[PDB]
Amino acid sequence: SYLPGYVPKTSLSSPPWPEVVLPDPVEETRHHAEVVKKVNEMIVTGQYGRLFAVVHFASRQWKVTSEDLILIGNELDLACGERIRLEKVLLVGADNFTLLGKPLLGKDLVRVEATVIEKTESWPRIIMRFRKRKNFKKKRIVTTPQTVLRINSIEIAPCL
Amino acid sequence: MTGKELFEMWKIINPMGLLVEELKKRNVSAPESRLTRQSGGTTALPLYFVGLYCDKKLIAEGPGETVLVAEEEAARVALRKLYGFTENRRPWNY
Amino acid sequence: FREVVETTIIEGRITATPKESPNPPNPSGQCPICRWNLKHKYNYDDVLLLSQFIRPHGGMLPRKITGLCQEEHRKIEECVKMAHRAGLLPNHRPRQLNRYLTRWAPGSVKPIYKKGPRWNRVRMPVGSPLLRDNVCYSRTPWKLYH
Amino acid sequence: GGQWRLQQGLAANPSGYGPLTELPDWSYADGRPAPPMKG
Amino acid sequence: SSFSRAPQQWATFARIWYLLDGKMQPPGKLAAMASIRLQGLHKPVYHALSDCGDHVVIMNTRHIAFSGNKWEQKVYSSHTGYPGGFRQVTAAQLHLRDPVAIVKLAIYGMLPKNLHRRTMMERLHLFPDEYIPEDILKNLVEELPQPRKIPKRLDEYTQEEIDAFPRLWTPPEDYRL
Amino acid sequence: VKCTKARYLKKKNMRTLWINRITAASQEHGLKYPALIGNLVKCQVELNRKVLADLAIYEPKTFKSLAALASRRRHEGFAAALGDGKEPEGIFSRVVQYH
Amino acid sequence: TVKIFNITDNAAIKPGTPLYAAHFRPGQYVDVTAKTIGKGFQGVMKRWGFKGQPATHGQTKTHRRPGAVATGDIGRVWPGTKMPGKM
Amino acid sequence: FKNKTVLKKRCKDCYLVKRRGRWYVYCKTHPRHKQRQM
Amino acid sequence: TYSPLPDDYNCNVELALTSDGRTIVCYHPSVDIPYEHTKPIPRDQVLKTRLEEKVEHLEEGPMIEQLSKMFFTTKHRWYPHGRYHRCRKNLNPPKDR
Ligand SMILES: [Mg+2]
Ligand SMILES: [Mg+2]
Ligand SMILES: [Mg+2]
Ligand SMILES: [Zn+2]
Ligand SMILES: [Zn+2]
Repeated sequence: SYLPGYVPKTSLSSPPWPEVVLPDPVEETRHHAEVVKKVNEMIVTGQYGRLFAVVHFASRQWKVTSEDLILIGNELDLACGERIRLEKVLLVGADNFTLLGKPLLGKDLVRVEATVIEKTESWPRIIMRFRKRKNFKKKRIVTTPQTVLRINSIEIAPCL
Repeated sequence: MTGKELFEMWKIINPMGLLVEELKKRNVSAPESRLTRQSGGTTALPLYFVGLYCDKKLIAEGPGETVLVAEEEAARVALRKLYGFTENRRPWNY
Repeated sequence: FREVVETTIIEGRITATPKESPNPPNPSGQCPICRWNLKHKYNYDDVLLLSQFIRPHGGMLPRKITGLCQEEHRKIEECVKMAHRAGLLPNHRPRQLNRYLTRWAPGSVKPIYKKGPRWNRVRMPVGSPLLRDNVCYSRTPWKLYH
Repeated sequence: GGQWRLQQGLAANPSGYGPLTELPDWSYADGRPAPPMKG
Repeated sequence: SSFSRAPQQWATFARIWYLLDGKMQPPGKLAAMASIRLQGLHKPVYHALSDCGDHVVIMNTRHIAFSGNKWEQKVYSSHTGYPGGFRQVTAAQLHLRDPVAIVKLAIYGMLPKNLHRRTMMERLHLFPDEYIPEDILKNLVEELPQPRKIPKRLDEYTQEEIDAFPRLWTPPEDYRL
Repeated sequence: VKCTKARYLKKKNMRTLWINRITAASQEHGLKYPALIGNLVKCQVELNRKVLADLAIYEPKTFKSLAALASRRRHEGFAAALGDGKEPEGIFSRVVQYH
Repeated sequence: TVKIFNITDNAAIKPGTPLYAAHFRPGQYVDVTAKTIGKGFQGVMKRWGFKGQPATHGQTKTHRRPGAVATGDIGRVWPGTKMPGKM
Repeated sequence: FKNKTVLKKRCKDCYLVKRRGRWYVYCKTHPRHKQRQM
Repeated sequence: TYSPLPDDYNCNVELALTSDGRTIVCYHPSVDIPYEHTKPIPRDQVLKTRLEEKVEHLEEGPMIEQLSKMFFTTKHRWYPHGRYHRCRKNLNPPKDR
């Protein structure tokens, strides 16, 4: 007995993509609990090394690790050699695991520590305007302030 | 010593010999070299990924343009792994 | 069916005939396609369905005997012509260039020696405006003219 | 995904009134809050 | 990955020999995937100045298929530049003369119009039949999947799917057929 | 003058290169660039194209997990569209609200 | 001189063998290929047989010259245009 | 044949056939009725 | 029985959400290549075995054609460059990592 709505196997009867069944929320939830527990005990025991982070800073996102240098394009109201905490960490990861925030990770979970190690200027940038047959020609030279930060440490804590 | 590699700081000669000596002294069977991956081969720019196995279990893998330099690179990667100085190791705490 | 031999005596007999599959999913339909819920879900590839709807020597069967409506009959006609040209019916033959979706007869089209401007481009037709209305399963429609 | 963000009410540009734009970028390593940003 | 610097660079910028089949495939879809692999646009380390192309080996170019009536309508125009060099040959005639010219011309058209284009063309390899030289066959990695699905002529359907497909219409028992 | 206008051209060409490399890695994982970008936005992951291309080149396992997350979000969206009723929202399609 | 002759497989002869004029026969037809008599750089009137220009009736220094070599609309000369050169 | 944009059957014996992609009026009894679609 | 991606080429990705739903946890351990999927490594009586040290000198034409065939390039890469470019080339370039 063919059910009402049975269409025979033709080339356009079924959609071309394979049918996907998603696992049900109950055993998926306990499976998420097991995976979170496993990653958390990996964090507790310390089976990781050379963490990296994706950090939102000064309208940018930087993929940093420990012992890094980044060149922020503005002054930062900070003396040289000054340790600060990068806080807006979108991602932290290692070999064998990776933590993703939505969109920002918790401040109890990950801490990025950097240090202002240079306050300098950029090389002189040239701004020239020219329009032909209109006698239009202007020249300006700008020099943006810059700040070199050294990313010292990326720490994660068991909070999952 | 922050940004350098083990066989750039400490120069060695026979990584396969050091590796087999280390495995004999930590009672692991001798590493078998095998051609895990291969591209080219009759061309002038081949790629060989040679893996070192122990008791049918992979311990290392290394790339090269020749099977011989690939297996010596696999020996160096194995030495780095069982010497703890790997690229993804935990950085120094200052 | 019915068969005629010549031996001079000519004689016709009734041979075994097929029947419906017992329970169509939409018994209220009029054409067999409408009854079996295939209104826009067939292409030139469906040589099982086309072999159901053709003659043993490659020709077709008429509407008054197939039971098809006019739109379905024309779509089956065009699908059968394209399947014949693509070579998907090697046993329904009469009495090397590889093709598919061949609209016109391959011996009757002339080469496009002078394509026009890109606003009056002479396009190469692919597929069938009769088969325009099939289910897309895609977020861009069919491209009938290449 | 500006339309999706508008549907969820989270502006359309991810640089608009979210925590990712209004929370401070940094703070001192001891825990002192930074001075407020100019933007 | 703890590789040394020179083997790491060699592994990252190594060159791969992909295999692609003709045999009822459209020349333009073959050309699209071949041109992506020839420019190296499939690599995440792609840059136009990084020389990151790969080798593409296409076989069965004699058995390509054109959709529609392109075998008779598609015209390839060339000019031997003497007065009267304008030649126009259809796709059928060009295929019958040179069994690799159609796929070669499609790939040449879809490559970027640079000085790198002919280098990509040297790395492209075309063979009209099943026969490939042994050096290429010992270089090959990854036969890539074919763009079309080979729409399965009537006679190689097995009896299981033939009687699984329902009969649509009842024949009158008196019709000649 | 060429330097001054090349500032704008440099920004545009960098974004074009990032889209190229993200498309390359996504098609290496069987996914497409619009699917990856849109479904990451739906997952509230706000990595831009620069760091996504960096993760494509240097962290292939992290990029594989991101592609898996985008594919999972796309399948959740398809399931919600097919269901059309009040079936539960799906694990990864839940939206974190801020006030 | 060494010259290459295309033959089928049944007409192969051993290398190092002598060949004479009796290889042909009377009442036959042959093809003879050779380098022609070279005449050096020559003008259009001998190389291609252009008609040239009349002697008298006012003509200044043009009696043996090609006239137009192309038209005005093309800004070039077509390949294969008959110009003086080696015969 | 004569070339026409519109084809007309001038007899009862004329017949329309579509050959080599174009329409034709053929007449076996009055051959002057032969018409070819432009 | 469901996997968003195949789990046999790079790593075994397991996705998870925390109990608050605020963060996503990815667990991706690497996959290894199997032993059965690898391949084994490929393997004058009276005078001295002298060195067969012949180097034929090719002309520019045949040598460039040989190099082009060897490296699958064209001829223009192997044709030389003049003194202007040769002195313009920076011979102590900046180098990062
Ligand atoms: Mg005269
Ligand atoms: Mg005068
Ligand atoms: Mg005179
Ligand atoms: Zn109907
Ligand atoms: Zn008539």
